[PDB]
Amino acid sequence: VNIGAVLSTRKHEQMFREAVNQANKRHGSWKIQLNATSVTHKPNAIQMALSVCEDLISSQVYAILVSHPPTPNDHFTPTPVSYTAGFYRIPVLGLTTRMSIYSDKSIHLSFLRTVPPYSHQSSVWFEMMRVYSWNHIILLVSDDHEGRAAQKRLETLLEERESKAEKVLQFDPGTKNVTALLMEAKELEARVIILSASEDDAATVYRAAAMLNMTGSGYVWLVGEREISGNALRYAPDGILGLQLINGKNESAHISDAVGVVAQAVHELLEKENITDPPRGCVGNTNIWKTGPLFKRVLMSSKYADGVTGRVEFNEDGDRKFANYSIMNLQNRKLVQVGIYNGTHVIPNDRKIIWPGGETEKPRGYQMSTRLKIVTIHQEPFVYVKPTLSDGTCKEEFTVNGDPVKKV
Amino acid sequence: LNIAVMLGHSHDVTERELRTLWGPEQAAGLPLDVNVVALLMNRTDPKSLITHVCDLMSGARIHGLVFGDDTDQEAVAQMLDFISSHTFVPILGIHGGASMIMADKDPTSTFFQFGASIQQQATVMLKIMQDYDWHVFSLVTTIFPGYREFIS
Amino acid sequence: SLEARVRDGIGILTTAASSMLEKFSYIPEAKASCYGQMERPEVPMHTLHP
Repeated sequence: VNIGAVLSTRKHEQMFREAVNQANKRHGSWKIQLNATSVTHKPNAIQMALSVCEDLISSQVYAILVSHPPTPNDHFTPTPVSYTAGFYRIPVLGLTTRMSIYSDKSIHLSFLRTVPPYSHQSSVWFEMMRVYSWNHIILLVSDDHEGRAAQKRLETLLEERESKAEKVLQFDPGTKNVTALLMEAKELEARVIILSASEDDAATVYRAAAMLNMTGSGYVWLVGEREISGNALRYAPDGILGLQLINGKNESAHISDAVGVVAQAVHELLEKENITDPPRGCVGNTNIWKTGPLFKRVLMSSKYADGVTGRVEFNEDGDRKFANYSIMNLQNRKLVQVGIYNGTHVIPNDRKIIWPGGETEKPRGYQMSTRLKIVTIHQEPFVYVKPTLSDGTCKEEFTVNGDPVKKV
Repeated sequence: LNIAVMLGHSHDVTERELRTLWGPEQAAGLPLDVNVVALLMNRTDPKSLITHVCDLMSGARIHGLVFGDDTDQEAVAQMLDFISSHTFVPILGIHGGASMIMADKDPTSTFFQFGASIQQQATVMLKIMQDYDWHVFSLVTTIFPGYREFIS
Repeated sequence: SLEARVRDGIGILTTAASSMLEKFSYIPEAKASCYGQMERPEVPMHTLHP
């Protein structure tokens, strides 16, 4: 066992070595005890992939850790390592990658992460929906994989309640003018918006909706986690309800948890029937591992709660489950926490929120319109049709006793 | 132009000049002039694949390499797509490896396949069923990647 | 058979190239090499994908 990893900066390598040494000193598997291997995120894309082999497959590792560097690329870290290690069916363990393309275990084959990806915040949206008695939404969404996945997840969750959302309007990513859809979304009877898109699109939609008087009284917004980030916090309307992950952009706790889980799993695989060795060398061998799928199966089914992250329990497609979200709200452009989400249930705090506008109530999400549009058809004595008079009014006709006849 | 061709060395592992003998006179006029750089391949490794494609690019101003494999690893296609997402050259596979369609490719990549997706297979299935008066059934599925899309 | 597949692929590529030429012929060349230092995305237009 020569477990390696691909971290971001040199400082984390000493911490990784200390964590692996603590794991070896505490409890693990005998084998060759334990070791570590490091490599930095080179910003050359293709080159990085090659380097992986030349530093990790060349040493016959058993699992690869990948972490997100602070460079704003959103895919720079995980894709090359995931593909290269998926060729040989060796499993990897992503640290901080919340993108939802990886919870699609037919392209990445073997990929486990320790942070829930976005759509579970749509599950949290539904849970928060239940506790406040809201029943009508006009949720917006993007058009990439992220938005479609979130919308599909929310629809699947809502189907169990024998109900449905009102409108599912969507826009192309990175637009410049949106006011058409927002104008279309005004003349409805729902007052809950579940906008979920990227940061720049969020800023654009906020600026467009500020001119339509949609931020006033009785318009409960709901914005998940990415559209209250750096740029989107400039034009936000005071009264939104943004979520977050308590242990989010952190690496020490996640590194410790990943090392613990991997060591505990390795201390379980060696005590089995058939044991094989890693396919050392990138070139040459071109066959899958004889224990790869079994390694992933045993790693995925592993309950262990002894580290500072919370309870760890991988679900179905090895994504994540049972995480904690810390709801916040925006008052006078100052984020304030007003609750905690503990898993399948919400817990309000002893703090008063302020809805957009500034009233302290629970704005009803419904309206009544009372402007029904009626459609008829010219037929029989049921609905006559006669050409109008250019003066402006139809005519003035009578009946057997001269009673006036109503005309519209 | 120029368009390299690589083969899996399984079916037509002979007469590379015959593949190089495409369009002896012409096909329908041939407004452009192209030449193949047909290169026989071997066991496909990710580092080997990347090095081969990049070095072979650094030569004769290469274009939509028509890849074709002989084995069944289910991963090479993904790897292939990866290259086509960082080097703006079209890539379309023919046989075996680069023939099992992936669900959703990257939206800035030029990579095309020759197989049929799951939806077309389901359509052909339901066209068979409708043609023999079997309008009653009950599908069963396991936990295998992509069952949700098929059921939906 | 495989020969027909190779013929079809080569034909589809040359037809796409001919369409681009007949449209706005400025046919580009290879993107230097993929082994370089940095890549700056400045594609003048959609090359031949559409």
